[PDB]
Amino acid sequence: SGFRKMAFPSGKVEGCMVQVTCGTTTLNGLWLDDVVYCPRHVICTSEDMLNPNYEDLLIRKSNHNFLVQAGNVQLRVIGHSMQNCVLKLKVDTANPKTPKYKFVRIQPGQTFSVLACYNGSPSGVYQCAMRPNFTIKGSFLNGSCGSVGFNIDYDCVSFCYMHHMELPTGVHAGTDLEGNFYGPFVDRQTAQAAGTDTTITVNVLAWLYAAVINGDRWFLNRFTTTLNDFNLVAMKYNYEPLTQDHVDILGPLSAQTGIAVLDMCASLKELLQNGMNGRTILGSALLEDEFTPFDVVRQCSGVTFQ
Amino acid sequence: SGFRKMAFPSGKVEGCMVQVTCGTTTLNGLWLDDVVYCPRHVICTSEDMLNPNYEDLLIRKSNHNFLVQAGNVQLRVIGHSMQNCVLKLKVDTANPKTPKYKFVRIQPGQTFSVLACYNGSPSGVYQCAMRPNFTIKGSFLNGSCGSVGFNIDYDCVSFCYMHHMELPTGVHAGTDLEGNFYGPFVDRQTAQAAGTDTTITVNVLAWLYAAVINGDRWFLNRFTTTLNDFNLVAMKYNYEPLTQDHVDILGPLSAQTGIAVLDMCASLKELLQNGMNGRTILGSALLEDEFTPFDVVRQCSGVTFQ
Ligand SMILES: *SC[C@@H](NC(=O)CC[C@H](N)C(=O)O)C(=O)NCC(=O)OC(C)C
Ligand SMILES: *SC[C@@H](NC(=O)CC[C@H](N)C(=O)O)C(=O)NCC(=O)OC(C)C
Repeated sequence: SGFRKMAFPSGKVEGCMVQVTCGTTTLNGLWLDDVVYCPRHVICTSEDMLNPNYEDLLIRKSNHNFLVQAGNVQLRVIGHSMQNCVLKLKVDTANPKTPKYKFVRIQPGQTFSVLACYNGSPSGVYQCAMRPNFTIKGSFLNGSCGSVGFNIDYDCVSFCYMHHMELPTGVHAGTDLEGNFYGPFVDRQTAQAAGTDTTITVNVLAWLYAAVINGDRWFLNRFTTTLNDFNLVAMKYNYEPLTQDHVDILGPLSAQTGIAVLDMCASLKELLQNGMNGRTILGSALLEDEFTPFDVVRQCSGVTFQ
Repeated sequence: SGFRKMAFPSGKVEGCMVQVTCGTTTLNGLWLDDVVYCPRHVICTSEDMLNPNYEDLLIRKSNHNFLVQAGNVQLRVIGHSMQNCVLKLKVDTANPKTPKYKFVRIQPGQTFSVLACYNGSPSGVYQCAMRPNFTIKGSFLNGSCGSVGFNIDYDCVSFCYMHHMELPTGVHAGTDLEGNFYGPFVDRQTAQAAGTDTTITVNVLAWLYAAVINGDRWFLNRFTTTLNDFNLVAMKYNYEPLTQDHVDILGPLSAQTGIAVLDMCASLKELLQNGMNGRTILGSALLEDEFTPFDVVRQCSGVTFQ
């Protein structure tokens, strides 16, 4: 019945986006309860970015130097503080649209939706993964900083990403909502470069199970393998090593399809060595790795939110 | 700075989704002002679907036989009528969350976002195109009928698709909001099968311009061609014929990149004949055709909505 890269409905987060201007820098912030979260580099000019001293740059800032606009209303800033690489701007009015929410730091391989924003206004929504090198492959232009990533489980919004930087290679880096960068990146315009972008093996496997459900089965070979032998072939193709926990997590997909996880590993092996010879799997000629096992289950059964 | 399949923020449409039950059939409807739109096959059982007589099946239905639930509130139905293949259920209260909106019938090759719903609740959001054979390649399971497709231009929601059917081949068919199917499909469970799924040439070209902007340029060959000669090669590869209007529409992308449209056509020709030899363009090993020229411009400049 089809399988698609699908983000969470975004309406909940839309009503949390505001515009933050400090000096001549404008970007997005996240208004939850009576606090606005935003990247601390809002206080930097374009000169300041090669070597910012954030503590020093902050000294010359007062509550009234952060202008925060929701649609066309100014919120009054009644306090502000730096936490790691984010600013938390206390405002005098709780967002009436605040959802049930929490802050989560996700693991590499985990997926989430990004609401890309400019000047506090939503532009669009798409699904990302936290790559193993702790970048993400997004779509962000000047002024997108402060856009967030999230997951939704029923009525509860889990915020896991804030956008801060684009590296020379055009991939993207950012923090959790406590202001800690994912990976080794820093909010400085310097020589920092991403490591090997390895493939999230367990997510590829999840997606092959997804394909089987939806009718693409040509790749279902007639072998099985072992974790150790499969990983010797994953290594050379820059695939993340597959663990027993990963096997466990696929157990549900294994049980719905009747195909043992190691059998699927054998099929994947043969795809890595022999190619797809021009074939397609769910309308991709590449092996997709930004679906989690939970994503597959969700989409193939119809889990809802509100 | 990255390029991604990106849907419109969905919050506006979320607040229009309700649950419609008639008899033992439940699906989604769209509540705008004091009217709820939904697929007329809500009134059919699973037996009724091989050969429904909708006019006859409707005779035994009254306003009180349609139960409409918004979250956990019942709307009172004060009138109902069939329009083509949709029912319009007049309710006694205007949706207070109704956006500025209009109904548009889109052309093949045009793109839109789908908010997939189950039991009146949002499940996720993704971007589709109206294919030239008038199917779409979505993600829809039992109970997703009534989910809608839309575009947003600033504050105005243009609804263009309602989901009704999944064909034996696992692609999807549906109507505009006036209840007219796209293409030759009917709301009957019979032998109807999609035609040739040709590729939307102009959108492929748009996406190559997108790639050039974002750094992927290896395919920029050193030829040019003519519309007529390029189309003789598009034909055999089941590509939609390229017209002058299509050339005109790419004019803006041509001007930003400095690459003439016919030069891009020559590059595409060479890709169709020689393949991608394992290379990638914007992280696809296939030529993508569900971005419009307007989509590219939008995303590469940062157009916002609210
Ligand atoms: S987000 C819903 C919930 N948070 C949790 O307890 C997380 C565990 C599950 N995801 C769940 O039970 O939903 C909650 O009540 N959050 C309220 C809230 O706004 O918390 C903020 C930290 C203030
Ligand atoms: S949707 C905004 C507008 N509709 C138009 O006039 C379409 C042309 C442009 N997209 C635009 O000007 O935005 C409008 O005022 N719609 C109001 C509305 O709800 O209309 C329904 C038909 C009732």
